[PDB]
Amino acid sequence: DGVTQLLSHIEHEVLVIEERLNELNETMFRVDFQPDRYLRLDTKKVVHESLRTLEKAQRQLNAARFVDDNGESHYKALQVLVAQLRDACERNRTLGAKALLDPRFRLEFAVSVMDRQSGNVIESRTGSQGGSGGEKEIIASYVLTASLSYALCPAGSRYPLFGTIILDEAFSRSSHAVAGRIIAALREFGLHAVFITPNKEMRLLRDHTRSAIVVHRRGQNSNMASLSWEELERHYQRRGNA
Amino acid sequence: NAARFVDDNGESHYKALQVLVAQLRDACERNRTLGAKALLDPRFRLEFAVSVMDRQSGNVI
Amino acid sequence: MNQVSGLAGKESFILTRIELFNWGGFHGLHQAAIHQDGTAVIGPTGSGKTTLVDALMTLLCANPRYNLASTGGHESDRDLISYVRGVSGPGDGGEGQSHIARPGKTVTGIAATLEREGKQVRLGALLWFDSTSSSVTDMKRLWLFSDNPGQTLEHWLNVYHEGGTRLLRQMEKEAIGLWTYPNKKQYLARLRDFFEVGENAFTLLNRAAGLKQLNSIDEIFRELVLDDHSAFDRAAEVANSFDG
Amino acid sequence: GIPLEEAIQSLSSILIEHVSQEQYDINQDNPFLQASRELREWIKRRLIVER
Amino acid sequence: SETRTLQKIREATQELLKYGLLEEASKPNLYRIVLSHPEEVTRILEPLDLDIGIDEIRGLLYVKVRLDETPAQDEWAHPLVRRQRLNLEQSLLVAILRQHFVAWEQESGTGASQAQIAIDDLLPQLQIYLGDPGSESKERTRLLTLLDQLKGHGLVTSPDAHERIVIRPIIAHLADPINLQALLAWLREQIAQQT
Amino acid sequence: SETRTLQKIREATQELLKYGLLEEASKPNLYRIVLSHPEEVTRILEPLDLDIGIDEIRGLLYVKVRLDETPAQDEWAHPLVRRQRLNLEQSLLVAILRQHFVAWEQESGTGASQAQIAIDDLLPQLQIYLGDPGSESKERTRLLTLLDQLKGHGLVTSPDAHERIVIRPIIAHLADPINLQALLAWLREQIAQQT
Amino acid sequence: DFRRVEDSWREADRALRQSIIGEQYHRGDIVERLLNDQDALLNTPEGRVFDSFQQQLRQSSELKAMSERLRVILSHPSASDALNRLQRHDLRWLVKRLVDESQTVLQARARSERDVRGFMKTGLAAEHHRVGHLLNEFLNLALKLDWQRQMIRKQEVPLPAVGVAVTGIPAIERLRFKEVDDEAEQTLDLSNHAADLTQIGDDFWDAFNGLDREVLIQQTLQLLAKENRPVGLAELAELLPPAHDLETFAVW
Ligand SMILES: Nc1ncnc2c1ncn2[C@@H]1O[C@H](COP(=O)(O)OP(=O)(O)O)[C@@H](O)[C@H]1O
Repeated sequence: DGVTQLLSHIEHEVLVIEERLNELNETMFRVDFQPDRYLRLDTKKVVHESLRTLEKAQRQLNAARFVDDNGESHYKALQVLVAQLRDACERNRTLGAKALLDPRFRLEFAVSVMDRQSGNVIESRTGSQGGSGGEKEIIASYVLTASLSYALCPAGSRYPLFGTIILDEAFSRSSHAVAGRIIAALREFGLHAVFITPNKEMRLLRDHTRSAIVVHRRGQNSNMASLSWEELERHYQRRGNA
Repeated sequence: NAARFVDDNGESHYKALQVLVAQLRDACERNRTLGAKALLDPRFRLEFAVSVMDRQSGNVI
Repeated sequence: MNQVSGLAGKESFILTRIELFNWGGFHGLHQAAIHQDGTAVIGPTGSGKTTLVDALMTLLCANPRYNLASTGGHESDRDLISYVRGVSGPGDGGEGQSHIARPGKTVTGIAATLEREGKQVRLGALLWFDSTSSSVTDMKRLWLFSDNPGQTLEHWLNVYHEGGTRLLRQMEKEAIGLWTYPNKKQYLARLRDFFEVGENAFTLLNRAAGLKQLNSIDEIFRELVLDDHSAFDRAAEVANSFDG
Repeated sequence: GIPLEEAIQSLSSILIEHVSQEQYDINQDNPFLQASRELREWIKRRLIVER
Repeated sequence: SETRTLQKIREATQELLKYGLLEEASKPNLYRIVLSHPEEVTRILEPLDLDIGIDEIRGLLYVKVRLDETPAQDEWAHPLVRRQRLNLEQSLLVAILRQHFVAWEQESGTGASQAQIAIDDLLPQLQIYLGDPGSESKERTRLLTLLDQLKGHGLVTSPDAHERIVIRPIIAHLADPINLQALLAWLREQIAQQT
Repeated sequence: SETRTLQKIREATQELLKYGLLEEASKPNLYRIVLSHPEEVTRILEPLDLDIGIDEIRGLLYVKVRLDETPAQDEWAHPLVRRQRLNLEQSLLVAILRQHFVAWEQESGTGASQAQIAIDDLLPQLQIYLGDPGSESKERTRLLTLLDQLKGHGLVTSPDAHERIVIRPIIAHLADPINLQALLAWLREQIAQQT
Repeated sequence: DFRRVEDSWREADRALRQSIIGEQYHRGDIVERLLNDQDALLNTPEGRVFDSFQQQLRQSSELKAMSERLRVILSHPSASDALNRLQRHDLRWLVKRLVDESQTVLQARARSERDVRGFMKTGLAAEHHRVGHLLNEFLNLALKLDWQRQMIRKQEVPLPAVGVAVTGIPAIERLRFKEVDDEAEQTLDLSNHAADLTQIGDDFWDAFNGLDREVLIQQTLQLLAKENRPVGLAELAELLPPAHDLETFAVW
């Protein structure tokens, strides 16, 4: 009723995540990362030493359950296993501790870009950080978009029912040329997007949105105006004449 | 299913079950009629069909 | 370009409005419209931008992470109480103990409208204080779900002022297409049923606003999608039981 | 006769204390609703009588 | 200085017209006033083409459309009667609820009990007729919409904290044997006509 | 064997109750019958604490709340009639419409017919106090929506092909028109303060 | 078996009502049971054993006899060794709880008898039978309709209108208008200062107007097409006046 159930529960969770990523790949396979490349995901497993120490302890517990000593060897083997649990619990943020007791830490993550027709991997980022600030922002913004699309889509449907997603300073490390591609990917997933942008990037979004809410503070009273880009420019012209 | 919700001390439920079991016995007595086989044989409730296609062109040929 | 623009709003519900009343720094009643082909919230830094997102994230999540944009990685600074009270912690210069904009009895309402091919679904929320107390348990809540276009946040506030919470219950009784839930747990379950998405979907949506603090694919995946579900607390219970 | 509300609360508390267990299928999303639903299953099952 | 109906009577009639029905379990006082003077109330409502339908057994007074001889039927066309005629899907639910209210009434005590049914109870009954939409969320939303339409007719209450609804006594006078027989005859003609 | 009220009178009273007013220009038949038997209609409405407000000059009948003594009860309540407080924008738009209606009445004599107005004429008036929404498109949208709400209250009609809306005669009777004047004075005074 | 006795009376109430509902000559088997003042719920199986148990329990002397003897027995030193605190306490107050439980059952039987007696009145059994029969007919017949077609599902049915409510009469005098006050002043301020960008910070505007490279690209492409000659950077600046200086050049 414990330990084994806790260990089984964690292993079950990892299985769910592997299934979720597997069923998230099919959603991304419908959208082209590059003009004709599209993107895929690989999970892999963590090889942290703490996990290997756990597997040895579990093997000892299983072997101990068959000894006829009035639950003496079974108790000892369980004692070692629980000690491992507390050790990780005390240091609740060490990489070894997290991998032991966190479902999303027992397996790695890696993105792979392929060819639409040629199935061979063309560029596999098997973790392999090795990327500029913009490149990582490109991968992350795309991966989140695919994750958001899948989450909001009702089971068995490829069109989300809750079509609004909100991004707050989404793009800051990517050039205006690569930022437009993300907006292209976001729309093609079927997600209506409401962007919160800093003073910068205002023309970055001007090519991918038709209206804007202007938030200006007037002391201790914030105000908002929903004005189309065309009506916003007219306000600027009055400013230029004011 | 509809009769299972009636509050009559299992009278409508009994009648509906009687109709169903009468259908079952009718099928059993004529154990080789197409209707009986479809009713009581797993491999008779669905048809079977073959399709030759193209290795690269997925449309049925 | 434009042809794809028409897809949105056909097979999905797209936000098309936001109304606030005494929320954060948005004193009084404000209304913001959203375009079906995308929309941008722009303005000088620290005016109202992150407040607007938080008002929407409150309507959606059970325990929204307020200000995940800048405070991502550590605990958020603001909370629901501050937004209702309209504290101005950051903004100072003569700060008289945080500039509680509304210290006395107050009522704050936030309503979001979503549309799809003429069908309107308006979420809402009424949060009010009856006194000067600022403890969490002294805030009275009334989550509202509505499909009738005539049920606007202005109407709800008008009802609250006229006859308080008693009139609100009466209004729901005779109102068509209105549902009011005094406890947010029931209201969230209604959202899941309507949009046919689990709690994870909306919790991820909230985490999408804190995407700024991102790193290698590992940290994006282990911190952004596929919510915690860790077993660090169950381990303590197992360890304590083993001690016996 | 225990008032229905008190039983719903008492049953709900017990459900939460074993949310970890897989066999019970206890859902942390809203235990109080799960507590109430469980009683109704045993009221129409004729274990207990509601009056 | 002029003929004024008793203040108790005016208040009772207005409450009757405002809510449509008066129940002893909720407003016993005004209930007795109307009961004590049925002639006076009937005279007041005659100009409006509305008549009071009394049920002393259940302690329930309700207002109904009064047709003199043959006002072209279409009682729903009365200017003061809001709402729209019940449709087939709502009628199917009304029978489902009424079949629940009859069962509760059979096992009825001597005081107020306010027949209640869990919302989850109605789902299997409805799914037989409306089919499986694909998911529980879809069917739960479908049920909530139907109950919401009925609540406008006064037949139920919005689901409470336990997801339980209350079937109001007015259902016993809507789907009563007289009206049920008329509906059954109409439905039979519909079945024959379609075939 | 009964004393059923005249069918036409019953039709009018139900018509009056549903819409709350009767106009000679619209329902000449119903309006005339009420005039012929004013005593009967007032008798019919007496038990409901209601009354018919006769206005022959404008050819308009409206129902007024005929309450009891109600000593200085400015917060009076009527079970059938629900009190509503308009918005500041709706209040101003009503106030602007109210003063213009009286001006038309003076300029053409009392009891005028079809006191119209143009949409383009109202926009500058609204822009003065409410301020600039941000563009001509927004100014029209705000004005049109406000007109929509007022039409729901029965004070104005939808706009014709010439972008003109007719002020309904009902505006003459508005319970407490003094506060309408006071708001406009407060509004004008505020703008004078700004300038 | 105190609980078992209550179940029997519940069932007896169940069976008795069914007979009243399910019998076609209600007038007969109603008066024969209403004019009478007997039990009317005489479940002679467990339920008359309870009646006998009540008679023995109500006898005085003996019941007080045990209670004294019990406490004598619970007082024995070996009794604590035999039983425990819970069992000892329960055994000590045993006679008290038996009377309370006996009282509990007796009120329940009296209640159920009164309830069933109330049901027999109001003569609603006939209506329940007719209504129960009609619903089973309608529900079984409704299976022949097509419920997947909105035309069928939205069909009007001839059910009557019961519970007509006359509410919300216009009553033009019902309308009240906003009165000058602090909120009224606040509302005026929000309407005016909304879409009032004059006080907006200057920098916001500058960041608003920046080089839109999409337009610059096509203009350049057109310029190269017209000249159709190798053009250096200096020439391009002369021909095309950059409004942002190096920003345009980086594009080129
Ligand atoms: N609940 C609150 N707690 C603290 N400050 C608040 C709160 N609501 C509003 N404010 C103030 O209003 C302004 C909100 O700035 P905001 O636009 O929302 O952040 P951001 O720069 O990310 O866009 C800040 O000056 C802040 O101090």
